[PDB]
Amino acid sequence: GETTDGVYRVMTRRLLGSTQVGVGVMQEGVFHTMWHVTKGAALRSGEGRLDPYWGDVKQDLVSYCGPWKLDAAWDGLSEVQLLAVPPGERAKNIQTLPGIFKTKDGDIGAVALDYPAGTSGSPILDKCGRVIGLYGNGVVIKNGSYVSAITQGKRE
Amino acid sequence: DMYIERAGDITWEKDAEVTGNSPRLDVALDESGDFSLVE
Ligand SMILES: Cn1cc(C(F)(F)F)nc1[C@H]1CCCNC1
Repeated sequence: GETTDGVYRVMTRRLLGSTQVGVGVMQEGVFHTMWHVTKGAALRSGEGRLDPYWGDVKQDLVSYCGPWKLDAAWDGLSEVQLLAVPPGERAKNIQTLPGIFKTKDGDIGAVALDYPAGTSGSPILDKCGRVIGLYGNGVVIKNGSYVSAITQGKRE
Repeated sequence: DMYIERAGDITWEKDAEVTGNSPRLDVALDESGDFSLVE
């Protein structure tokens, strides 16, 4: 099917009508998404099939057709862009200065932007257009607002 | 049975809408991939 680089919606017809369960990034022949979007299930691209290749529930990431390819990192200083792909709506870029998730195992960038659950997997980009992580695994803070980690995998 | 549909190119867009704050939070990540606030 379509193997062109870019951002894609992850759809399903199992529920009422056609429902968007998430989003992903096709790069260097590999499809990258968050684990909670597909639960590791196989995907269809037109008449072709994409099989999972690597996945990890704790990182909440999965790659199809090959190993994880995305290796850019947030520089810790600059604004970034969430290329949000909401259900039933056109892809749109939102610029923001990330906050920080402080963990016992190090610091991670975080974006304080709230979109429907089906937007999970939308890429976060640097000024060179490189994908520095995926949106959709986060927390609800004291205010009640939503903050997503900038989740990035490892390129072997 | 899930399927994928192209939604666009991945590019930085000049003069995009600028919003969102930058909170600094202490968080924990459990074995199930769920983040929680550490207080
Ligand atoms: C963006 N997102 C992802 C998910 C999750 F399903 F947990 F994966 N939930 C949200 C948002 C949806 C709107 C309300 N706040 C949370």
